[PDB]
Amino acid sequence: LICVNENGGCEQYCSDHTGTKRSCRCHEGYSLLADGVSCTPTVEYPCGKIPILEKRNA
Amino acid sequence: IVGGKVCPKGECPWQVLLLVNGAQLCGGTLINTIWVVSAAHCFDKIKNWRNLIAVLGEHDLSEHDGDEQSRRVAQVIIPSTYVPGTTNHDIALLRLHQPVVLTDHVVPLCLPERTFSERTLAFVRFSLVSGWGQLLDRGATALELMVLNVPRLMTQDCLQQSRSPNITEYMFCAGYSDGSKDSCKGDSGGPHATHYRGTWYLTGIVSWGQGCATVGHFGVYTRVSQYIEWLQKLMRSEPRPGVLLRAPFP
Ligand SMILES: Nc1nc2ccc(NC(=O)Cc3cccc(Cl)c3)cc2[nH]1
Repeated sequence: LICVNENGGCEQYCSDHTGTKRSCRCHEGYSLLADGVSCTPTVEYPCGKIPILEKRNA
Repeated sequence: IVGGKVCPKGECPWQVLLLVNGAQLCGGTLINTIWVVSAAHCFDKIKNWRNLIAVLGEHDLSEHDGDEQSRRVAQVIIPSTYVPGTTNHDIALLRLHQPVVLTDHVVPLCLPERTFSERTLAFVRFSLVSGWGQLLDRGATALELMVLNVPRLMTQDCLQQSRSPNITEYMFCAGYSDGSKDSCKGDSGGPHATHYRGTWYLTGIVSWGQGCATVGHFGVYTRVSQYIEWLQKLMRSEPRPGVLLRAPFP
């Protein structure tokens, strides 16, 4: 997988590595799930999420 | 904002209002608890640099509801390549004197990595622009925060469709050429925010345009992806005495 195509499957950030390797990463205030692509908040107010709407669908 | 809608209170929680001597100056975008991104051109005519205030959690300028948080602007950082009175390199990084407190009404927008922004965010068609700017060209400014969904154009397509500053690699066009919907004076410095897989990111800064909602013209936005590394380095730096700092770019 390559980061230029489909964001390498990553929810957030993607790094290409030598060979057919890829590492997804998450912004501060998130952690990467064991699927290696998804990012989940680790704090109450992570960047880029709208609390009143997050609670509205929680 | 022309032809948009009121941003429901708390749905634009990264929007900043900048004041000088209590008067509306410009918009901005919160990217973490002490850092705000705005437009360099907002500071061309500042005389007293010590009376700049950033307000978070603002919505209706006619009232105080207790969600607002005001902070003095301790530093205004502008790229060395910006020339006052012109359009290119229209970005400023502002350090607040004290952090804002994150709440349901005060939340930073994510500053993306460059590669992610260039390779992915740049191809998301629609993004949100917001501010308390003029509701019409030659019109009064908004009392409630407004928001508008605008489509992004490739610069070659913007130049072909548009009919005077160049659109440089540090800018991009977005909006509509039919005179219905646009950002406007007073919205300068505010966010162009792009959604990708559940999260919103800073991709542009309201910068300039030929009037507002002018037929045959689009709004022009600072291409934030060009400045990610510059911003990140500055956010790791210690403050310097004096509010204005010109910092080398690249
Ligand atoms: N549609 C539309 N959105 C706008 C937002 C802001 C402005 N404001 C200026 O054009 C003033 C200005 C003067 C000199 C250098 C710069 Cl960079 C900017 C116009 C706009 N037109």
